[PDB]
Amino acid sequence: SGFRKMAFPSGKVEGCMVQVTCGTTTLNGLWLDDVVYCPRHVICTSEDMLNPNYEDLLIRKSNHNFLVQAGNVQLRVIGHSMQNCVLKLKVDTANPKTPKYKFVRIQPGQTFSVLACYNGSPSGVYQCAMRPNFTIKGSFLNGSCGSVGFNIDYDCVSFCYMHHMELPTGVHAGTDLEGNFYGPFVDRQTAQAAGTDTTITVNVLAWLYAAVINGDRWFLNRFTTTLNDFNLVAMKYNYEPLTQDHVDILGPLSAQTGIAVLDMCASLKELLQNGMNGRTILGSALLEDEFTPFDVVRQCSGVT
Amino acid sequence: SGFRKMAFPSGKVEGCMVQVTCGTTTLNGLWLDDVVYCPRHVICTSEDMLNPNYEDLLIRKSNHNFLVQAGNVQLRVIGHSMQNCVLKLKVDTANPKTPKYKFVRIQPGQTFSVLACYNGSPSGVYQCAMRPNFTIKGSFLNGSCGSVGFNIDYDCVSFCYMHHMELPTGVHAGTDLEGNFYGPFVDRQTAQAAGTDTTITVNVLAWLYAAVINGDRWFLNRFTTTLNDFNLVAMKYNYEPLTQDHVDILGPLSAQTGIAVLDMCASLKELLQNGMNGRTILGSALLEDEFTPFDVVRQCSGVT
Ligand SMILES: O=C(Nc1nncn1C1CC1)[C@@H]1COc2ccc(Cl)cc21
Ligand SMILES: O=C(Nc1nncn1C1CC1)[C@@H]1COc2ccc(Cl)cc21
Repeated sequence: SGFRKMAFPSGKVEGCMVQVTCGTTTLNGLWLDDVVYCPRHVICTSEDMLNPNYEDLLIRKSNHNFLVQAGNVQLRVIGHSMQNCVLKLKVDTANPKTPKYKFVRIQPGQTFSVLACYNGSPSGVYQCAMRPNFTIKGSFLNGSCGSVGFNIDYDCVSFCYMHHMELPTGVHAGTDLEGNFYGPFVDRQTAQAAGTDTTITVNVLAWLYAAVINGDRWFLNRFTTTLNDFNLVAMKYNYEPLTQDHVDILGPLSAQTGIAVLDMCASLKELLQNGMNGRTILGSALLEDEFTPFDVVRQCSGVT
Repeated sequence: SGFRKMAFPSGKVEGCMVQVTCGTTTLNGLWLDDVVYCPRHVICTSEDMLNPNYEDLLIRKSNHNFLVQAGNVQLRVIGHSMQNCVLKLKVDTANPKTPKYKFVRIQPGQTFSVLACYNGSPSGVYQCAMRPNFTIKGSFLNGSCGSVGFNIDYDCVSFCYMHHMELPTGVHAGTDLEGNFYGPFVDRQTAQAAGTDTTITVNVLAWLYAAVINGDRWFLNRFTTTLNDFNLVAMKYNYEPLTQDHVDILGPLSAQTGIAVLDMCASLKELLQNGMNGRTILGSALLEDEFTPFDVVRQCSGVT
């Protein structure tokens, strides 16, 4: 037993990290097969970031201006192209360490592991959630751009995120592996506000089920509620409205614990209206929303 | 910016995980060079765990009774020995994926990454702290035994922990890589209580410095304190007494932020005596103690 904010083993993704330099700008690239994927702002100087014309900027760049280093060996660039906000640098060698992989665009509320990188080298790994306002609350310094978010299903790595920027607010914005930003953000040094961030209700519910499984039951009450009544409370507290789809996904956890989803919603409701009163749940003094019901089932069953 | 409970990249340790089976018991092993290290309780049946005589039990086992599988290939055992609570299975092949490594016994309050494993396969990675009472608050199911804790210094992996058991309390106990348990625990299915767990004061202080660096400054006050006055408060709140050694380690953070260590102690003091009043620090509603001052400096500078 025990419940932790666990990230996937990062080994398969370490093997794909490269360093991409263009001019005086260095960031991370993702090497899969004979292609290196990196944020297109690698072609800009901080001066260009005010309002870059990426099409015009890329036109003054040749395959030889993109320096791609895999550890200590240089990769030969034989093609370059821009797909949305990412650059695809065709190299002459397929990465020997390319795992089975998919490029997926995740939905808000879903979770993933980020392998933070600097100069193509990994520094750490942590578990994130794509916020409902399409930002992530990461840990990213200068040069962390190009670091990827991913999930793993036995041997296949589903790359879902590539890091691009930190908003003036301190939250992080980025793209899927086709270069489409999650949210309204554009890769420009301009003030961009993220929308109202809501709490991922289904994830909090899943984490409440994980708490019951792990012995923390103090918050369980003698009450129940309806989806409509719960959603009136969730609205007031800027929680995502719970749907029958969310209840359906909570099914395995409801079955494992023997606690009906609406019963757990009534515990959540009392916790929202009354607070924790100085108590903790799974070592936390606030309601955790970065575990999906799939993460809870997975961690509580030891899927490798 | 942004502050996360970050684990080290787990790739170098994934390459060392093997599955060790003895009789009907399966757990994880750590393959470095021509040696596989695993908990000695792999030789026991749950019946034997009541009061095992490991010396007597091991004597009925031959090199051929220890099944060591690395992924899908079988390792040939040519020697077996017991060092304290670990078994060292000499195999005929040196692990091709052995990284530069050290076996280190960490001090309470220090942090490390755990690569949770089942049947020799990795399921996840998370950052832990060795508690002052020598337990860890992990996430470990049946078969997770043999999973290791470690730190990384550029290319060298310092293995510091091997998982052995879950105490009746739900907290975790284990050994260093020489088989010596951290704490008073013995590898036996007997009621073993961990001592009073205290809060790692120097780590909370370091995390308060990380909060200031990342923009969360609400908790900073117009007050100061002395080491003696602070320690009277820390005692009442079951915090570890702060020494001049702890203040010395906090030096880089004090210098980076411009906030004297004793000034930060006075903010901690007011937070202990008054609470957070519904506010958060680095997205947390409680005082975090699982980041050492080295982790804060490291994450805030992007060491790879
Ligand atoms: O934010 C950026 N890098 C970044 N991402 N996480 C952390 N950081 C560094 C702390 C700043 C760069 C700098 O200014 C811009 C503007 C637009 C783009 Cl597309 C990218 C950047
Ligand atoms: O606790 C143990 N495994 C374990 N460690 N983390 C999680 N778990 C499983 C949930 C139980 C085994 C079972 O009983 C004992 C008694 C003594 C030893 Cl040395 C080892 C064990």
